[PDB]
Amino acid sequence: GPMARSLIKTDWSGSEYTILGANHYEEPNTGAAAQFPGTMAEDDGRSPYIVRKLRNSSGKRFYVFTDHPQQPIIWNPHEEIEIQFSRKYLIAVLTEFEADSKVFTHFARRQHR
Ligand SMILES: [Mg+2]
Ligand SMILES: [Mg+2]
Repeated sequence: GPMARSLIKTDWSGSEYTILGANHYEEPNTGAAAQFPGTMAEDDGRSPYIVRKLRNSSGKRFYVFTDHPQQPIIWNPHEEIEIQFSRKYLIAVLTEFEADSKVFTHFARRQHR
């Protein structure tokens, strides 16, 4: 795939998890099959976050985790939202069911193994 992608799909204990990097890029209006199109970030050093404005280009409803403990946010099909990726992690964990944010820690640990 192109270098611009930063996206992993994996199965864990019977459910699928999408791990989205804060540096994922798919150009809006790409002719390729797109999943999370949107421009590159707001990167303000005064902020503990990097913000990405992305569209969910699918028929999936996601619960999105960027830290733990946290209540997830909900990302419906075709909607454009701003995700606040934490500078600590620079990933978001996406699931199609309401998981507990402890799932985030599982992937955060694995990122640096
Ligand atoms: Mg890449
Ligand atoms: Mg925390």
